[PDB]
Amino acid sequence: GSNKGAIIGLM
Repeated sequence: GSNKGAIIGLM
């Protein structure tokens, strides 16, 4: 989806 797994870069 919204690259949530990447959102970690700025949760």
